[PDB]
Amino acid sequence: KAVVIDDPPLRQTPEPFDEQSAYNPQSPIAIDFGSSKLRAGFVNHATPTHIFPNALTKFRDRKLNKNFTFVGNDTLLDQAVRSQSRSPFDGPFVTNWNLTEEILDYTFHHLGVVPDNGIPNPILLTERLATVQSQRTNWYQILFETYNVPGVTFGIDSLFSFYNYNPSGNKTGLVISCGHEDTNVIPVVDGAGILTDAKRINWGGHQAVDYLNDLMALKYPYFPTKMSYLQYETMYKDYCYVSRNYDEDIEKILTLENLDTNDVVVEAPFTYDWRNSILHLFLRGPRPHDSENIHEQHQMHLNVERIRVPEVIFQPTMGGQDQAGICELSETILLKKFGSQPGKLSQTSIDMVNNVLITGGNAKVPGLKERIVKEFTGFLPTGTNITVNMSSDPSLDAWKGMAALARNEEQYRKTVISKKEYEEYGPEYIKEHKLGNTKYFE
Amino acid sequence: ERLLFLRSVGERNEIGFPSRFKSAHYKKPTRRHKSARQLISDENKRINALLTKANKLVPKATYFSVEAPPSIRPAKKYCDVTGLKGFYKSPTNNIRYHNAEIYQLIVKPMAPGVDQEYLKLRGANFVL
Amino acid sequence: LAGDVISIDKASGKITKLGRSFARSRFVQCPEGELQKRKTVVHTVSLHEIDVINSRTQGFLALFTGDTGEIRSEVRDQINTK
Amino acid sequence: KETKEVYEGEVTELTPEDAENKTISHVIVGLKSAKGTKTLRLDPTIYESIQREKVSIGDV
Repeated sequence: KAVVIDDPPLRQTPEPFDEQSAYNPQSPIAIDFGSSKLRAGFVNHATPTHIFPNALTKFRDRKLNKNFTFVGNDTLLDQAVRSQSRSPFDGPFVTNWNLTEEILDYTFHHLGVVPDNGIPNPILLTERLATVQSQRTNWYQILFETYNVPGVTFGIDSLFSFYNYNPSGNKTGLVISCGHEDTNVIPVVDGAGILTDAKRINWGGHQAVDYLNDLMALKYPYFPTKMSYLQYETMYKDYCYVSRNYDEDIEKILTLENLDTNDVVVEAPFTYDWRNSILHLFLRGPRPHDSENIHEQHQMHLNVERIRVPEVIFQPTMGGQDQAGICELSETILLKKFGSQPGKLSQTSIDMVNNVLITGGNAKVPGLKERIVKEFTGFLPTGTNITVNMSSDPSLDAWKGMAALARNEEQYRKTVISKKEYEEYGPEYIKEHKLGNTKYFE
Repeated sequence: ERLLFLRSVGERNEIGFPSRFKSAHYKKPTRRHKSARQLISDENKRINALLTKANKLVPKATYFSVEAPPSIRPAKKYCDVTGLKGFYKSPTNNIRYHNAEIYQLIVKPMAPGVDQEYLKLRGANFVL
Repeated sequence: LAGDVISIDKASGKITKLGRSFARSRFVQCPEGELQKRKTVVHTVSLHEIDVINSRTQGFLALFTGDTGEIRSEVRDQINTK
Repeated sequence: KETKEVYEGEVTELTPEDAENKTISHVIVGLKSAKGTKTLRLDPTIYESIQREKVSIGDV
């Protein structure tokens, strides 16, 4: 078998800008303020019009007033402008406000919306679960006394995806979302998320790429070239899958017959027997090491532990967080809450088992659904029908969620927080609608 | 010669200091660059202030009640460098290793200051 | 105590003291590496021993005391079929 | 002709219900294998045999 090489750089988009001047002054605007991808579009369209990496930069250019290529896909023309392109999103919260104003101004330019006072359209926001009150007050500020939006409402994007795949609005289910920086498990009864019993794991997919960076740097402390973080996402989203059973795989993952098909070798760009030695199998794979070759110094020999990176959402103790995995959280939800005991299931628990949805940008790792359904049938009673639902692309289905909430008129008008209600009630106010957040107390 | 291409694509999205998506009474503030660390703790300060001013009130859904509890089953122990089963833990630097060859080639000749990263990946970095 | 070469069977919970190591202060050398090793044991058990074992009224002490006392034929047929 | 029925697996719950009339009424035992779990009601004789075998939570 001839050993192949894998160059990881990602290409540059040559056409960044596309917008239309014709627009509807009464149709609302649906935007998903994702940690990884900004999504933008109208209401009448089924698919989101604009997909962006939610990042912006401040390019300093001499003799042209030092302010160019600010927001969006314009950073994707050159690697130099994409290098310092600062996504303002921290772990839980975005950080800078003028940056987010520039994101909103750029995307409002990209629907061709003309001024009419501030903005003549209602907005459709996505809000993270258990949001800090200061964030929601400053969100109220940056809509109302910044853009003059008449209609604001926001909710959990996983609940939006559940409403998208269950448009009836009164179904019972369990949604397991894995976002860029956060994963959570939320039970929905009668269309209403019982956030009181929802749980959260602080891993997401950003910490998975950070874990791969830390692993592959600790494996090779003397690597010649600096491995870029974008290339870490690139070779994470390509060679990482979830095993069916993690316990019996790691005792097989470094055998000689398994290394022929499991191991893929990546190549970084530039310009005493080894068979009995399992350190040679771990470091240099099923091929003998040529220490004089300039390729083998740059050979980024991954895939020996490609199972370890996506498994950590089931065992968060390998990631450093002392939290029970989504398997244990689903077990506690389906076997200890809503009147259900270990041994007999309530009807709500059976309906929740019969409708399980997984979504998010980190859900497109292969082997997730089979592992989820095998682990679910591990602890559930025999004969209980388990249905796990998946999307073709589970990252942008939340946008279809607020689109489906926008098509429904009477379900739109329950959740609308207006300017007048904000003015009489102050910025400390939460509409306890079912498709979103709730009060901190009773 | 690709610099003028960059100014050409940048010569389409200027937003003036009076922005055209403004509410005509917009006054941008000088709010500080708040990090993601102290926001959790001053929410926590707000919650203790509210509960001490109320009890002299069970919370429904805050950022802390949403947190998943730690697991009740014992966690599987893994090798700190190879990722396989960790049968043994070295008594000196507290690294869990796989077998004899990893112990003699990695764990024993490990320099001081290299154990902290291996424990930090597991979340056991005791050095603060 | 400290300085003892021992052997532990994890499943049966049996600890055998192989002896004191080379500490000057019986004496047995320090064993080779790769702790928790698979050991292949080959047992040759005579058919009379399995006949004594399968006879529920006969313990294996009758293999040493000698009072097996006319093992029934049906036990031997079950042993032959097994 | 006879039947052989076997319950195999790991004990998840072992709750003895007393209902005195000191003496246990019954015991609820939850077994679990890779195809799922199953709950059984057992008389105190089988509970006596279970406590004979030093069976705790988590034992196949």
